[PDB]
Amino acid sequence: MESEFRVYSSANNCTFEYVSQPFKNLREFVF
Amino acid sequence: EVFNATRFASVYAWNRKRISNCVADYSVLYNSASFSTFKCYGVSPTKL
Ligand SMILES: *[C@@H]1O[C@H](CO)[C@@H](O)[C@H](O)[C@H]1NC(C)=O
Repeated sequence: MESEFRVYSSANNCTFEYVSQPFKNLREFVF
Repeated sequence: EVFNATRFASVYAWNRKRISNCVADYSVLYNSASFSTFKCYGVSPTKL
């Protein structure tokens, strides 16, 4: 019933966090 | 909220915090005029 878990992720530093609001349309991304 | 917490950290376990996406509102810590400890040797309060 649960599929939103996480594995390990010791999170030593994680000093940057950008939690923010975000036939199918072709999703194109440039990184 | 950080400065007005209910529990203060101990001496042996010093709590270290890192600040991101924030601004230095110096006026809030400067309006009380309680800067009794002014041993600012090597710096100036005008070049802030
Ligand atoms: C991140 O900061 C923590 C603070 O306790 C430190 O232990 C850790 O080594 C740092 N990791 C880095 C610099 O990526």
